[PDB]
Amino acid sequence: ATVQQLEGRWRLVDSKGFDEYMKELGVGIALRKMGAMAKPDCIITCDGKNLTIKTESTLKTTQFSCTLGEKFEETTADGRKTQTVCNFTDGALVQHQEWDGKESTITRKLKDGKLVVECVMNNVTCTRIYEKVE
Ligand SMILES: O=C(O)c1c(N2CCCCC2)nc2ccc(Cl)cc2c1-c1ccccc1
Ligand SMILES: O=C(O)c1c(N2CCCCC2)nc2ccc(Cl)cc2c1-c1ccccc1
Repeated sequence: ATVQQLEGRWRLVDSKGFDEYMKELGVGIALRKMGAMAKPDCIITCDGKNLTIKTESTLKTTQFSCTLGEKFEETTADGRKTQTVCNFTDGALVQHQEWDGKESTITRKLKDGKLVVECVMNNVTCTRIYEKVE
């Protein structure tokens, strides 16, 4: 497994736990209603240790870029400014966000040709499945 195997455009086809995860994050209702109903594409690109992840939908588009293994300031969809690190480890992209004494982990992996995105904060979990599209 390589980080390059995660590259491309992926379309959300299933989500579980996402509203609960946003509630744990303390996201307000206007942002939570957008996320319950947006069906974004995720575009992952990686040039060596450079990674970009863009999330696109008519409702909301976000994008960050980083160097694998380096701490950086990520502005999240809900407007947090986190210290984030992304690494490709044990066949998954692992993203750890820290802010205000809090932490959340986001993983992205290839399973059965699908992109499986999992999030957690304080044992509140979500799983989002995306299918590879042109
Ligand atoms: O899908 C997301 O990127 C994603 C997200 N992710 C889920 C994927 C894993 C990392 C956290 N976390 C969020 C937290 C708060 C809010 Cl308001 C939106 C998101 C979105 C998001 C959803 C729809 C359109 C654009 C962005
Ligand atoms: O109708 C809503 O539930 C509702 C809503 N409010 C907030 C609370 C009470 C009722 C309406 N607030 C929102 C805020 C942001 C966005 Cl993107 C959508 C909504 C919708 C909504 C609109 C269309 C389809 C489904 C839901």
